[PDB]
Amino acid sequence: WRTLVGVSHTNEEVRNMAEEFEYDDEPDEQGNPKKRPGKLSDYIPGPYP
Amino acid sequence: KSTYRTPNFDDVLKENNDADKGRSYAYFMVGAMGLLSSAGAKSTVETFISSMTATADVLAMA
Repeated sequence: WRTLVGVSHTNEEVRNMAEEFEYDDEPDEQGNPKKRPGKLSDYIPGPYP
Repeated sequence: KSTYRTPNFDDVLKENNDADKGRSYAYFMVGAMGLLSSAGAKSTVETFISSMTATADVLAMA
């Protein structure tokens, strides 16, 4: 996501684009899986698992 | 032919042989070489050294 900033989009625009997807996070204090919205350091996700 | 008779060098010689003028001309052409080569050496060592600095992905996690 960070490679689109300053090339075809604005920083504030790419952040909104990434936040519409979900990524695996660190497990909580009990060890269960968690999810979080995307960041600029993430990669563009694909349609199939 | 006597060895005291030097051959003809007329068509390769300068018609005005000045020491100061003819030396400044030659040293200015080697200084131009040494100026550009010294500039190109800086761009070579900088290219290799800078590749050892933090990558794009590492810098994203600061």
